[PDB]
Amino acid sequence: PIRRGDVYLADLSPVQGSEQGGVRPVVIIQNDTGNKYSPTVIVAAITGRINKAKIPTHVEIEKKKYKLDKDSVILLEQIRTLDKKRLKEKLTYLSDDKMKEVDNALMISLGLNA
Amino acid sequence: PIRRGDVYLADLSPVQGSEQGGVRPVVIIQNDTGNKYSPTVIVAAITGRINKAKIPTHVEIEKKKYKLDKDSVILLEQIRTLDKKRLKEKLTYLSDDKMKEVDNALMISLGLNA
DNA sequence: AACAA
DNA sequence: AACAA
Ligand SMILES: [Cl-]
Ligand SMILES: [Cl-]
Repeated sequence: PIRRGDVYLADLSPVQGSEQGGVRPVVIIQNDTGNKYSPTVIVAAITGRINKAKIPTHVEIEKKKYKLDKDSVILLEQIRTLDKKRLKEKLTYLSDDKMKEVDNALMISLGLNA
Repeated sequence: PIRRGDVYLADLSPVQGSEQGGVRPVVIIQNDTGNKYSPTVIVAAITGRINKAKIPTHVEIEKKKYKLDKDSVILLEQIRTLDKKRLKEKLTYLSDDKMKEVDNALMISLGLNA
């Protein structure tokens, strides 16, 4: 089963302009009912560049706690609906506390917090 | 200026699987601070198929009220970060009341309503 | 297992 | 100015 908070490897290419491209981890952010029934999921891109602009839609995840290659950043300004066929290996899954930070960053990203 | 609630024509192709494809209207759902400063926006796809599965992430918009070709549906389960270069003509913009419905549907889509 | 408030 | 809870 695909669950919200799961992290999968996925290929985001091809892309245009400053849409996040390439093969990378992505975190599932769609609700679990959609994750059960739909052929598609919604994800946010993850990157290993810790020197990006300091944007309020960024959430850090630590290499130690998760089975990561390096300290990474979830980009809640870089969100895609992907067909499940794009999802390859499940790499890890985020903690409840970390997902609360993701939820907050999504509220900001999408202007839902008024 | 690109504003949240604006509707633009955009080309979503190429896509994979059941990711929404093709040239179609899209609604800006990213916050207005990002819309000012970022080269990218976040959008939801719009479709003219009023016979889709009845999903709680769907929000109807009426042909009369907006300058539309036909009664349409906003698919809050089909959301993309797009480079602004993808945005062509501004077709219309949604009312405050309609955007409240969009906000609610996004909360559902992304499981933010617990 | 990129670049760009 | 598609298909698929
Ligand atoms: Cl390009
Ligand atoms: Cl395909």
